[PDB]
Amino acid sequence: SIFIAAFTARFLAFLQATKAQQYVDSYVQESDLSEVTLPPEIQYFTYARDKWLPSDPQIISEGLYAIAVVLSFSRIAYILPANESFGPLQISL
Amino acid sequence: CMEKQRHDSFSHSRSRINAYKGLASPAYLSLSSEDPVLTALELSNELAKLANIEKEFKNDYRKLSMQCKDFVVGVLDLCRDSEEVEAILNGDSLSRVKLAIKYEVKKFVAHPNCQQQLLTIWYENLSGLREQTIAIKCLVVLVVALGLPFLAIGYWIAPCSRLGKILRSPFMKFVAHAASFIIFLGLLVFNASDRFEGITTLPNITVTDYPKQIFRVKTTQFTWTEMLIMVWVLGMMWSECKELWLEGPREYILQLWNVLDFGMLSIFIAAFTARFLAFLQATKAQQYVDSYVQESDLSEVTLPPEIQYFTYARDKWLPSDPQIISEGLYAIAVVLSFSRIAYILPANESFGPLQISLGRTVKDIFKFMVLFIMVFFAFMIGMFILYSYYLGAKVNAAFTTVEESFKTLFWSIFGLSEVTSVVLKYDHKFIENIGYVLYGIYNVTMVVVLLNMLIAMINSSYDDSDVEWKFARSKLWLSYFDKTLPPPFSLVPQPTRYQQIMKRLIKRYVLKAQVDKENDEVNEGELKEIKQDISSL
Amino acid sequence: GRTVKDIFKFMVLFIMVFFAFMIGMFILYSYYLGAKVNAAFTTVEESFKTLFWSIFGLSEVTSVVLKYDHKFIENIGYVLYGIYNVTMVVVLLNMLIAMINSSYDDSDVEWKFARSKLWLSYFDKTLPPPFSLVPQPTRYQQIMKRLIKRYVLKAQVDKENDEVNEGELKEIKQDISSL
Amino acid sequence: SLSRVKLAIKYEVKKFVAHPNCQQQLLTIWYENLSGLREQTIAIKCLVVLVVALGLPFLAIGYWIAPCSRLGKILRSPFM
Ligand SMILES: CC(C)CCC[C@@H](C)[C@H]1CC[C@H]2[C@@H]3CC=C4C[C@@H](OC(=O)CCC(=O)O)CC[C@]4(C)[C@H]3CC[C@]12C
Ligand SMILES: CC(C)CCC[C@@H](C)[C@H]1CC[C@H]2[C@@H]3CC=C4C[C@@H](OC(=O)CCC(=O)O)CC[C@]4(C)[C@H]3CC[C@]12C
Ligand SMILES: CC(C)CCC[C@@H](C)[C@H]1CC[C@H]2[C@@H]3CC=C4C[C@@H](OC(=O)CCC(=O)O)CC[C@]4(C)[C@H]3CC[C@]12C
Ligand SMILES: CC(C)CCC[C@@H](C)[C@H]1CC[C@H]2[C@@H]3CC=C4C[C@@H](OC(=O)CCC(=O)O)CC[C@]4(C)[C@H]3CC[C@]12C
Ligand SMILES: [Zn+2]
Repeated sequence: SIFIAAFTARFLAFLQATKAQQYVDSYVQESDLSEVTLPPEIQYFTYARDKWLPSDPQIISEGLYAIAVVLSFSRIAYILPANESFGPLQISL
Repeated sequence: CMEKQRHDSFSHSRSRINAYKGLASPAYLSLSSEDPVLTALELSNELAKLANIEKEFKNDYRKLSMQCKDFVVGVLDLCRDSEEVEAILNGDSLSRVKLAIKYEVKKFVAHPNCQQQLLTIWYENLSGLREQTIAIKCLVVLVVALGLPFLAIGYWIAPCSRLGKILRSPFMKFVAHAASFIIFLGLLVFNASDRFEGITTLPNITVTDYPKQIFRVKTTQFTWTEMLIMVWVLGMMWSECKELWLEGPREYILQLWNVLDFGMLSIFIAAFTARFLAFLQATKAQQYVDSYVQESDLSEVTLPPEIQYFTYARDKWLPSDPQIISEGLYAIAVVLSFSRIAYILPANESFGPLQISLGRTVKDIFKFMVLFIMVFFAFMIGMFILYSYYLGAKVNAAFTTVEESFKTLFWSIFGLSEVTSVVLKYDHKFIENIGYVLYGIYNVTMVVVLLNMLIAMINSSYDDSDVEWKFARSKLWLSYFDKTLPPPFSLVPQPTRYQQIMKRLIKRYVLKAQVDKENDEVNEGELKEIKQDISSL
Repeated sequence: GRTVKDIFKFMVLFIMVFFAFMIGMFILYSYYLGAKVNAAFTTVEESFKTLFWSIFGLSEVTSVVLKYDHKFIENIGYVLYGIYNVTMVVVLLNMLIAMINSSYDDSDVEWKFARSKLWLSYFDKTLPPPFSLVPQPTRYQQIMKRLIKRYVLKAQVDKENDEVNEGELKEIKQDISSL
Repeated sequence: SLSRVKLAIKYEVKKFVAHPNCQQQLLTIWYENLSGLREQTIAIKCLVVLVVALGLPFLAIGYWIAPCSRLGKILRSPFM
């Protein structure tokens, strides 16, 4: 559920970003987007990591993703019983 | 065997166990064939190998091998004469003692009947040196170490001399090797002399004896003691190769301690191979300056860019210079060099059993070390992933790279790392607070694994302690029985009389075993006899 | 006191491992006296200081970094120092385990023997050190014989009380053989 | 089907499951369709894990034809 929560936030960020991408090509016509003064909502997605909101879906995604990777290696507990040397070692743990 | 294996394999294993239980019976062992102690030792070894192979009835085969070991030690124990002891320790050179060491029969080697035969061989040609205090023997080691070269040249005339017999004794061989090793460690310490109180000049300054020379030739030349260390290292490397050829490459890598020792000398060779390479290039530039450019002082000369490189100081040296490769490998070797005391500490009485407990815990740590690695690698990857996108945003570059994540997590085990590695300069609390949660989870986990490691080792601990040290020291003794000079000085080029003793001892074992069986059955046997008397009358 | 005696044996071992890295670490960094940020392993006296306080964790981990771009020297310093730290934990853990095993009314009698030595020093030291500057067999042989008879009797009694069944069964068998 | 072994696991009768009479019946089921792989060293089994990991996709597509194939029986063993 943490892993799903990591990618659900990631997928949500994809929908909004391509929405702003669909806006720029549709209405504002220029060779370079930098010289354009975009609408404040559309111009938000042109910002870097510095200007991102604290509760951005991508930030929610990255933290949940890292937690999942920490828990992912906890699945070795399903395999260590078979090993003879590491078998009883796990039981005491 | 295949037909028996096809159906009812459980009964097949049960039959094999029963047959070996019959073979490993003390009664059958004693009455089965001549020389039952050798038969018992071989059968015990076979049972131990089968216990390794089966991995299902391991306790049964360990019990049977224990029965064989008990029979061997019991047959040895009943000896009351030295001739019986000699016959048991070697059949028709300690033949049986060496074969018992190979088969891990520790109670046989450590038995008081067996030890007293080894000490007489060990302390040969010198009787009064066994009664000396440890300080006097320490004084002897100091005396031998100081006067080692003087007696070495006298070894050529030693075979005619009386003092050669004293030198050739196993204890004087051990003293020679212990004194020789002290000398080698002294050489490394003495090779670091004049830097005990620091270097005298800063690395930014180039100092040369005469202006025409190149600076690198001054630094890369071999001093007299450093040539003496290479000869010491070459002698040890020659000895290792000879043992490798005789024993074979497969058996050589089997011992983990042997792998540790061989790599140590290969490190030392790797240290001086890089050092020698730097000497060749430096003198090449030295040969260039005197040959072509003619001046009184080399400083005023604008040299070719290749030749002018070797005139630089430590500052301008390349990162992968052969001398830098040499220095790091050399330091590693010195750390491993003091690990050779493990060959000498078994002899010491006070430090003997101390070492045995040290080795036992190290074996357990490797198992936890693998577990420590798995938990370590979990957060190492986990923490590295989270912070890899805040390389410039983080105040401290701790988890920015996978190499950096390994460093900060390892030193956290010893508490040498900071807790401010999980804070950001951006206003992203979700990323930062999750970093606290994971790092706090990691720290509690390593304590749990360390605490579990401490508890498991204590349980693994439990005259069993005493006999295991005497078995380790006995292996040390037997290496010197049949290695004359130290490695530095090694470069110069009707039944029988036996079958009567065995029969007498085996009769004694059968009698005592029957006596101890019937002495435990005095009441049961007597009550049956009187009942038959009542039935008769 | 009992643990202190054991520590001395490990203290010698602690010294041998300590002196191994003390010489090993000192050799590596003695040529970067000015290049190192912290003069930790520049001298053999300095190498003894930084390694000793590491046992109590009072020393830094930045003692193995250089201001020169020589990673081979620096990374080897990390490897040795990390190897040293794991080793001292192993020796300390082994020290803790060995002491626990060495522990085992034996505990009670050993204290009373130590206190009894303290008592007997005062039986036959009058004033404190500050104030000390001013200047037929026998009646015995009857008791011993009576006690030794008691010991032989009880030892025979305890031996025969443990052998009541064995002795009785032998006597009845002789009766059967007689008749 | 080990009717009583499963019922003993549920009821925590550890000495019944771990008895040498009981274990040897389980290992024969575990190491089925491959006899020589029980006698291999742990490194060889580690090599087998490395071999299987690298060639896992190639044998996966062969599982459709495996029921007719002999190598499908090896794949379907509990150890594999
Ligand atoms: C049995 C299975 C299907 C349970 C799976 C549960 C998830 C489908 C739910 C539970 C918690 C939910 C998450 C709670 C927190 C967030 C943060 C949220 O971030 C924001 O939208 C705020 C920023 C913004 O968009 O303005 C994005 C949705 C997400 C991932 C939610 C997505 C849907 C989640 C993962
Ligand atoms: C690069 C490494 C140092 C980082 C950590 C990786 C480990 C967490 C992974 C990688 C390979 C894995 C190993 C691959 C091989 C096996 C075989 C398997 O054990 C057995 O062979 C069972 C015994 C049997 O077959 O009868 C599972 C444990 C183990 C050691 C695995 C344990 C987890 C390991 C060590
Ligand atoms: C059984 C015995 C004989 C094994 C001994 C192995 C050595 C002879 C080999 C193994 C690794 C080799 C070393 C690998 C690394 C280096 C670094 C290398 O440094 C460089 O030459 C790069 C810098 C430069 O010269 O431009 C010098 C050779 C050296 C010491 C090699 C020398 C030869 C070594 C020590
Ligand atoms: C300057 C010191 C404090 C730094 C560390 C040096 C030690 C690692 C070396 C130097 C002298 C060595 C000792 C010299 C004398 C001996 C005799 C020898 O032990 C025996 O006497 C064996 C018993 C016997 O002879 O029957 C080997 C251990 C020991 C203590 C050596 C152990 C290793 C020692 C202490
Ligand atoms: Zn056969």
